[PDB]
Amino acid sequence: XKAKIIRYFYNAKDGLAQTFVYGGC
Amino acid sequence: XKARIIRYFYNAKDGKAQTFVYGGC
Ligand SMILES: *C(=O)CNC(=O)/C=N/OCC(=O)NCC(*)=O
Repeated sequence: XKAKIIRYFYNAKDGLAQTFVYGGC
Repeated sequence: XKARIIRYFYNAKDGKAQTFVYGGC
């Protein structure tokens, strides 16, 4: 692995989810 | 550096995902 770490705060509501990810495996 | 962040924005059909690209390093 995944050439992209993960950093979000979820947010379903119609299927939403602020996904602010940062580079990095 | 603290740049290069794949700032994503999982957005439901209500809109259309999103990503603010502006990494400098
Ligand atoms: C319209 O095209 C809706 N698009 C999406 O919902 C797509 N976003 O997916 C972003 C994703 O999978 N990011 C993975 C890394 O965190």
